[PDB]
Amino acid sequence: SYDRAITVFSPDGHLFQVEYAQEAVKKGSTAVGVRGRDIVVLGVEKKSVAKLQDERTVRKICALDDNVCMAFAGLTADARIVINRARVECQSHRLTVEDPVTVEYITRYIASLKQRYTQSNGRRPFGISALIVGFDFDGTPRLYQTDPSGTYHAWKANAIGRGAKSVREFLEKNYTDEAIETDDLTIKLVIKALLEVVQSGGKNIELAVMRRDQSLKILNPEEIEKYVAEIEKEKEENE
Amino acid sequence: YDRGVNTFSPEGRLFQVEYAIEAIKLGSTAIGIQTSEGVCLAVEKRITSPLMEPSSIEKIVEIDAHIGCAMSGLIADAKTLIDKARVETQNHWFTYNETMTVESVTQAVSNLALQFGEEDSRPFGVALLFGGVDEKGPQLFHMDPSGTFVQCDARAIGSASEGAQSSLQEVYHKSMTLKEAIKSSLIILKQVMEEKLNATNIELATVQPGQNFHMFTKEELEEVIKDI
Amino acid sequence: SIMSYNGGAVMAMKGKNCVAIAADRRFGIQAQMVTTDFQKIFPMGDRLYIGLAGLATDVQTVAQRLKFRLNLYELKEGRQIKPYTLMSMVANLLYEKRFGPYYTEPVIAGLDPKTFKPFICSLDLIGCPMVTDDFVVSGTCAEQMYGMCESLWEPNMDPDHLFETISQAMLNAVDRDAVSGMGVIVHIIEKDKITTRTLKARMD
Amino acid sequence: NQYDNDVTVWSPQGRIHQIEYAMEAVKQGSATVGLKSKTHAVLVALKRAQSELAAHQKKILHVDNHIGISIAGLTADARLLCNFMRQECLDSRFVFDRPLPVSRLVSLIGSKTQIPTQRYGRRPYGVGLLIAGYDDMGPHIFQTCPSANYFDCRAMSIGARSQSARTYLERHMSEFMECNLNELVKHGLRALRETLPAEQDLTTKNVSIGIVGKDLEFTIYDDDDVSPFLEGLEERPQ
Amino acid sequence: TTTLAFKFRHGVIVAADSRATAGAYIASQTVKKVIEINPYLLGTMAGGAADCSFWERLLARQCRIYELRNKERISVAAASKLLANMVYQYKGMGLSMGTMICGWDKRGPGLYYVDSEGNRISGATFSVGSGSVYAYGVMDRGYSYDLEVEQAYDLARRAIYQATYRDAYSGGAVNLYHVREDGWIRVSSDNVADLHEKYSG
Amino acid sequence: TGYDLSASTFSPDGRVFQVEYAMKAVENSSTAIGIRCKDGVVFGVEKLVLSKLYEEGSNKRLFNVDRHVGMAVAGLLADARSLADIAREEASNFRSNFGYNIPLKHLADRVAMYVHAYTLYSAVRPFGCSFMLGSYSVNDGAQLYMIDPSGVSYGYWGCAIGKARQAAKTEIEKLQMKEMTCRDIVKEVAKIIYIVHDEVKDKAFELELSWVGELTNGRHEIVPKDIREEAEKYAKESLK
Amino acid sequence: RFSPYVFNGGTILAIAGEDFAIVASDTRLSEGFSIHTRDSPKCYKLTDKTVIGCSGFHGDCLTLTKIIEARLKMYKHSNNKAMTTGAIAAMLSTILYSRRFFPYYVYNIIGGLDEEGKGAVYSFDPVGSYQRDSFKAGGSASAMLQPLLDNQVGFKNMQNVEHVPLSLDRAMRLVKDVFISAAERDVYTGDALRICIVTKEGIREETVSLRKD
Amino acid sequence: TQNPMVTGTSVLGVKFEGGVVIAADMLGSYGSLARFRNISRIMRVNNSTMLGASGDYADFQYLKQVLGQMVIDEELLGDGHSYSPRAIHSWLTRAMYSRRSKMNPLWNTMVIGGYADGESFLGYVDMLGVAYEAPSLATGYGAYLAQPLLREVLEKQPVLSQTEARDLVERCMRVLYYRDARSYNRFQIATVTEKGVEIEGPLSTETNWDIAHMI
Amino acid sequence: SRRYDSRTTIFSPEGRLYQVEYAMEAIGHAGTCLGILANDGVLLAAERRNIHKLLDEVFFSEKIYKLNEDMACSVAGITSDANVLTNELRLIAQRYLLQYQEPIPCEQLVTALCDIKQAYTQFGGKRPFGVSLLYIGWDKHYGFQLYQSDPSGNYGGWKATCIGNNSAAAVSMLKQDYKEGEMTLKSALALAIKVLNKTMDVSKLSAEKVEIATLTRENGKTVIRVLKQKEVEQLIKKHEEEEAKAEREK
Repeated sequence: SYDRAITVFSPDGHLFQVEYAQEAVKKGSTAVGVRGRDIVVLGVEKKSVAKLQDERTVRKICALDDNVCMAFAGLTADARIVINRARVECQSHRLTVEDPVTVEYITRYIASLKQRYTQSNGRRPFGISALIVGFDFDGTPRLYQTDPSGTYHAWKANAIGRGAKSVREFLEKNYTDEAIETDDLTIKLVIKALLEVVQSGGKNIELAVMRRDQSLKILNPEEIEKYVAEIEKEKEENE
Repeated sequence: YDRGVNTFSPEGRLFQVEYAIEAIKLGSTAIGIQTSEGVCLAVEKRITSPLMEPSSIEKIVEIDAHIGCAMSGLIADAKTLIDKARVETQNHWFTYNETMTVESVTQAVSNLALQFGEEDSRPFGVALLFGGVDEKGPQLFHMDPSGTFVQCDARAIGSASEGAQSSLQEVYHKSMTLKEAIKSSLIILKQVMEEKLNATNIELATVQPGQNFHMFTKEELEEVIKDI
Repeated sequence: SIMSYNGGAVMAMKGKNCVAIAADRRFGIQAQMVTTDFQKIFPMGDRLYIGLAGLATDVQTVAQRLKFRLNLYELKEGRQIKPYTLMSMVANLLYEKRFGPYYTEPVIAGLDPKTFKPFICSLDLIGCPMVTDDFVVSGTCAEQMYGMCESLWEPNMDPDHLFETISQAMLNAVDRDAVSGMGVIVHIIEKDKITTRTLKARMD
Repeated sequence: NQYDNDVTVWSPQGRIHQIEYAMEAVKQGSATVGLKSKTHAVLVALKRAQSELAAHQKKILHVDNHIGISIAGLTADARLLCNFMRQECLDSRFVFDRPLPVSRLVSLIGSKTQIPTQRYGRRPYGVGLLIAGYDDMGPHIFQTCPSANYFDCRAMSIGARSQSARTYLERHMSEFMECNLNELVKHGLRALRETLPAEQDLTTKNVSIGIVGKDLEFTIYDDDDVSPFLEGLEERPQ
Repeated sequence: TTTLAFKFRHGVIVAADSRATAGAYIASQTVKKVIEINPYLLGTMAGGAADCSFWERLLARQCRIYELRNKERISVAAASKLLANMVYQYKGMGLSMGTMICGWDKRGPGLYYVDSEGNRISGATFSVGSGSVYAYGVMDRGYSYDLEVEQAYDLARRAIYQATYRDAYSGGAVNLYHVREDGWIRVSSDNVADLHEKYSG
Repeated sequence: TGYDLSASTFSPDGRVFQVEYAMKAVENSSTAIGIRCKDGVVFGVEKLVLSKLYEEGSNKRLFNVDRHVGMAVAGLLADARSLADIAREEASNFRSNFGYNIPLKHLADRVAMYVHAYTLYSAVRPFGCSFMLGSYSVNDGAQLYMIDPSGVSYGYWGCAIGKARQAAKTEIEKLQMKEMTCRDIVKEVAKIIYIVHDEVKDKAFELELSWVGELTNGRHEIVPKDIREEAEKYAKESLK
Repeated sequence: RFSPYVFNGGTILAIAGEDFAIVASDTRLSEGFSIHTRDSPKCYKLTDKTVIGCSGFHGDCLTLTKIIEARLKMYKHSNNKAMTTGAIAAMLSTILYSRRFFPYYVYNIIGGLDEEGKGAVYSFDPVGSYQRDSFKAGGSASAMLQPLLDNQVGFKNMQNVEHVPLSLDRAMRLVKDVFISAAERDVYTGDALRICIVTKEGIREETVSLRKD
Repeated sequence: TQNPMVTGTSVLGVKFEGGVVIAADMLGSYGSLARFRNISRIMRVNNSTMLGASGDYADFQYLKQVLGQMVIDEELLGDGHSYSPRAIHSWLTRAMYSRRSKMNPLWNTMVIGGYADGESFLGYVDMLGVAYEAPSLATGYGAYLAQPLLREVLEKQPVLSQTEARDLVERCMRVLYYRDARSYNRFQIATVTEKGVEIEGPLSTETNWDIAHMI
Repeated sequence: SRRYDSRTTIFSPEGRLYQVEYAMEAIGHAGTCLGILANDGVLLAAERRNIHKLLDEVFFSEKIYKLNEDMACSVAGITSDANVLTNELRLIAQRYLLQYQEPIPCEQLVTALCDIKQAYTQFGGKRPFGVSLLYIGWDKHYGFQLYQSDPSGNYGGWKATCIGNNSAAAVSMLKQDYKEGEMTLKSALALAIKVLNKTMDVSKLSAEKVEIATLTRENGKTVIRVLKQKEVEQLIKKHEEEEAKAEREK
């Protein structure tokens, strides 16, 4: 067994291999998530596909359960194993306590799995950040994030990946109460932010909503073509 | 160039225990005050963003019905020590049918705090306050990343720790009441934090001999603020 | 006993340049049939079969452990398996459970792939191989099948008379058994083609 | 200095520096003084604090009814050997139904602490155990050190500024083997006022006394019952 | 030994005797067979006296850790499932345990039945013990879902009295609890020799 | 440099320095001599009084391994009594398995292979102790062995380990240990360790003697007080 | 073959009073048909407010006492106080269950004072179930002592009988008389009666002789 | 030990004024066969304690080996400490109980006599782990035969001299020669005092057969 | 012992990690493999490297490895590291068939191996594999499939991809000549001989220098056919006849 402390302290009180892992998050593709009162809206930007090749194998929005969606950024190799370990714990939770897994419970399993993994021997920490979005029992939509050090943290809106603070500064001046009035109105709140990011000219964007009773539903590039037609049309007549 | 994790200094202390003492100077500040009427215990939150939900983070968390806690420094590895304390108070109730005393909770955690190495991997970078009411009345303890704990009467831990301790030695006396100890703590937190004081940046919790561990919420809390 | 819990009978018989194998079709629990299409002969490559009889659990268990080890053999090596080689492979698999033994008795029949020569053998429940030149039998109604084969076998037989001999050997012996019956399937292989036939037996 | 990194590495002069640095850790803790008569064994400690409102860190611990210890160094390794100390006393009482003798206890500690002073990536135990106890042979004062070398002695003192306490003990140890419990203690209390700055001495909240006695179980006195012992001392001459 | 439990419109009623025997010798008459797991859960004792006392005190430890982590209380169906899994790992080693789990839940009342063999069933009425078959007949007669509270007390009180009259291993006093909305409330504890004068006239 | 950090590396001229560096630590311990007489072995250790505060009879550099086998150590005292524990334990496995008392040619063989085993790996260091083993049997006579920190053992008619090693064994060969019994040896053992260690280096020192042979009936024990007082009476006649 | 158990006799008895507790036992160790010794009491003083009695297989009784007394010292070194009476009875219930599938053949009664200075008596089975009672008898003659104390202490089956609390003087002669009758009929009941009394002052002891068949 | 092959028989022991005396015979039986007729069943532990044993003799040589090493290693420490007889009695009690719990007992029954610090000690140790103290002990059929002769003297006279104790043992060894099929007319008497541990030679009893002429 | 440790697991201060990028640097050189599909059938075109005149030319293949009974793989990189992976997912497909009695889907065979490959990049202090490899195959859920593995541990579905030495030049030409769902398994073969005409600097296209294996779906067969050296060169010259026609007429 390879027994060696990888993550040790600094002479000023920091962790080098943790703050090196946060740089690897900062060059993954941008994922943006907001929440409404009945429908949640989340969608990655910068799909960057070769546009003559396969696309159903490159998806970065999956399902942990029927009520839990999960997007991420960072390096995708360490990401699809955290998902597969999360799909087991939420499935073994049902063999215990009978309810479906609340969105708060599955974030604590991922964050605790990531903290003890910055503690053990011979292990570099994970280089991913994630957004866990779900609608639990009694219909309360909420989301969370997860730092590579393992600090789960709720929000009303979020944006991670490369070009995040450029969106995160844009969202707070853009998040109003009346922006979450309708379902398709909140989708245009996402579409303006990703257009204020890396290019996202309609073919590089991919959104997916959840109406608190359905599974995750990806709209094909016809509604995003329709929404970016009418979000740009409202900007062309206002200015 | 690279030492091991388990090396003494020429001045004799250690390297990474002493480095972890420096790490809790980056955490948010926290104040606990022991009073014979009961233990009051407060913290700031350090809200970063307006889009952030404020109540999702916490620093006060309870261990048992009569013992509260307060964490500083890092947060993600504080939750490991909290879970070991909750299990320890329930094993003591299961085998002895009573409540574990506040001091004996602390040494049950402090034995865990210095156990890293290369067999069986770094010291924990948190600092904790333990407020509780056992059969010797209200208690207030403070542990270390080094695993050294000692009973305090008014301990202030965080980034503004040494600035608050000086302003706290002048107002504390042995015959306080709990109604004025709560007010005396928020005067100190009003000085040291960055943003203005309101009902969302801070939170409190008091433990009493009569009732159990009670955490204040945003309705009964701002009557202290408007009557500061 | 243990072997009498489900019944079963497998017969193999050697011909001129061809070899035939036969088995019954009944699946049941000690008195009570459940179905009449239970598979007991399994293909292991072209021109090489295996028959299993005994406890119904270990019939389906050994036939899947062996296929697990067979496909690893035919990919690590570029060729098909010899009939003599598979006899050593099956005997290794059963002897590993020397004290936890599988309750089955395999029967292997097939043609050697390069020189088309027939091969028959049988094994006990802990792996003692016994090659013969005329016939091998296994199952509950063993003694009835010896009286058939010792009285009917001829040395050099074309595939027409080979089929008629093994058919009368199975139909008369299994009818004398109680826990075996409900139809007989016959595989007769040869170097150019293969033939599966089902016989008109007593459903009694 | 490349010979200054791991416990395994010998110096070219032949002195392992990691052991010599753990001697610096025991010199950081506050002083404590142990001594014995013909029939008693008394050890006296001097506490410290951080602020004036924080409590004072205790140093005298109770191992058994006839053995008590006093620590100096980092407190976490002190409790690591303390829980080893309690365990080795009550199982001998479980097996043989007798008090485990003191001189046979310390040799278990010397074999315990020598092991991490020879492996790779293993620190020594920085601790300052003064041990007082009873065999069937009367009182015993033992000291240890992180070099796993225990010493039989009749009066010693370890901690910060302890050389001044040793000079007091040498010029008065002819009187120690005669006196009763009363001025045996305040012989040792005159050693702790020697190791202090010239303004504060013994203000009844930083000093502790532990006695095991020929018909007396090991007893710790703390900050109120110190005051009968502490009265009856003269003023500091200047 | 005779315990019973039934749920109705106003919560759940739990009753039991108090006699614990040792062969033909009666050890005690004041054994509390309805132990108090929480302020919101109750558990009965049938079969092994120490086997039901241990594994339900171990359950009360486990439910407390669930509340400190999740910041709400465990459901009744989840609490019975934890008990059924801990007992199953000692199957065949000879544990005697036939308890019941009661308590109010977010879905309303809750009533479950846990054996030492691994049975876990819900239901409306249950009766466990050596004299349990004496309790079913008198309880099946006067049971309704729409019973009043004073009528549900006198149903379950007399039903224990009819079981202790026929069974030789049942007797003592009749404990009686009431699981309500907020939590359980102890009703009474009547002696059988006092009820014999009451129910005769 | 870099060729002398671990005990797993040779030098570019083919020797191990971590063993040689641990041999240097022996010459800071004081002096332990032991010679064998015609019918027994007599040890002798001069003991430095470091301060007045220590007790007469402390921290003995002269152990007792088995009922007949004795040990006198020189080196880092923590490693001395650690080697004394395995040698005390090795003789117990011989008597439990083979029935009788262990001979010295086997006992010093099993210990030296245990000392040699730490001169091979990077995970452990070499011991910093050299020591002597002496005994007496009725079927084998007196025996005297000595073990360095490398793991080499030999027989001796008399040996010396400590600070002044050559300055001690220069006067040992002036004696005649082949014919003297272990009574007049005791006076001659003490005398050759008064002439060493000038009073400039140490103020005062302590004599500690040991003793085995058929005069002690095979058992190993310390000398009585009166006999070593005769040797301390025979102390101050070396000024002539 | 080698049977791992044997029955060694013994009879213990406790009574909880208003401010006292009395624990009594005989002093005969015997098995088979023979007498080993005529002096082997069961009054074990745990603290100065708690006395345990241990009947059954005597080899388990010597072991279990030494296990408990180790665990009181481990309590005090970790908590800086002594165990109360209710904490011991809760602890020993876990010790007995810990060997569930190879049990101690021990009967146990713990008699002592609570935090309020009242009497308390706990009674155990060999597996580890318990309850607090007013009086329990345990051992060989337990079936002969329990009905007699239901009459006098419990005041059962009597009409127009008053309810006076048990004075200490009344309870002592009640203990001394009930072992005289048990020595007449049981063959394991011994020769001296070791009575131990737990009050607010301390643990008193008393030895009263019996017949020696 | 599932089945004891070569066994011994009864071992007696009684206190007196300033010491304990223990006697046992010198026969190792094998079923009903007297194979080994010159063995010694008494071990002299160091200077103030003493051990005799019954039951399986191969297990006795094991405990003779283990207790031998526990005395050898302590005396070479130079502590000035030694094991009291009740310290060995407490150790040996734990050794029995910790071994029946593994269902693999030592088939013995052992009597520990000892005189330390001015008083006598006499201890019993059973195979099952049952231990007690008494002024007189007896194992085997001696618990039925010789044990009533021991108690009827010690109740009428609590203190005994050494000559009174030594006379009272040889009477009890005579009775065990008459009424026991596993006895042998060759025994040895061991005695601790303040002076030390002393074991006497193969003594013999004198028998009376005058009733054989009564038809 | 911590002086000799090389720390093949840690991050770099710029955020990325160096060890697998050195491996994917080595995956560029030493080999050329490509695949193509649009219709019924899928092919693997691989170029041989050691073309010395003293070799036996046996084992039915050189860089093609039959994995299941209906799928195969082509490998690139360190050949010795390849032999451990190829007989590792060979029994991943067999332990699936033992468990479910059904042939394994082609996608979740790739994910099973790429988790073993990912683990060495993440803990253990261990040298990762410098091996990237292709995957062809058929299943009943989606038909003909084509995947690509990377030494980091991440896979991807494709339609035509090369991992050669001039693989960027091949991909730039595959997305210059292509048609979605109309390239039959003769036009793809003519396109395959066109692509490795470009990326192979050894000109004139020696028929012994390349290897081509096709996977066609026959009803219950899924025939994996390594086409022999008698029909390569007629497909070589067929590319040569049309290029002299197209150049002269333009």
